[PDB]
Amino acid sequence: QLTIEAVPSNAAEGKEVLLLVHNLPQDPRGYNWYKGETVDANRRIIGYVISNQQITPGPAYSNRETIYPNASLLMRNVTRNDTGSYTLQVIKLNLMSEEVTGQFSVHC
Amino acid sequence: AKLTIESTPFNVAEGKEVLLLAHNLPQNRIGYSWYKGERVDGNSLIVGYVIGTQQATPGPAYSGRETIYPNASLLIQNVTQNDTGFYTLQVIKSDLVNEEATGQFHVY
Ligand code: NI
Ligand code: NI
Repeated sequence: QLTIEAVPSNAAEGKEVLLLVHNLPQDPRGYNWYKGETVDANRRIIGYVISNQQITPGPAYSNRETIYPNASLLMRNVTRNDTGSYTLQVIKLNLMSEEVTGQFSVHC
Repeated sequence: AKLTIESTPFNVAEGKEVLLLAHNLPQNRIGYSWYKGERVDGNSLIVGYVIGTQQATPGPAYSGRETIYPNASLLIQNVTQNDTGFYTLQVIKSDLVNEEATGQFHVY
């Protein structure tokens, strides 16, 4: 199954968390990351379209986030307010999709 | 001008049918997914649709009574007491900056 690992899962304030994604499906078209536990356009952090490497900052972007291809999300410069859930939607080539969440915490 | 769902009729006799209309579809659309309930959740997927290939793909909530159309309308036939509730449409777009709307009807 599709999975997310916050590296580290408990991070000191001002450092960085990487959300690693395991078991991506084989046929991805692109990805969106969301703040919270569900897919909601109003809480979209960032996305990526593989065919043209288009990055798509959304309303929850804070100028700290980087989406790689593989779907991994790097958030630099974390604050106590970044503690919470993060949800990935992977849109496949056939436009079917998969969702996974997504947690980390931040101290100091 | 946001994506919005309209049911016709809202109040449906058992055994009759309901049509869920989508207003203000984005130009950029390439596909659709209709979900049972209030959110995008692959486990509640009724049916996905690719506009260009006119492929409908049933999800786990598909019950043999639901039809999707190229304007994203969802027709549900032969309704039961169990169908009362919410239905959520996601419109997938070529930039994957997707839009969602919900979606309600009631069976007496
Ligand atoms: Ni209309
Ligand atoms: Ni009732």
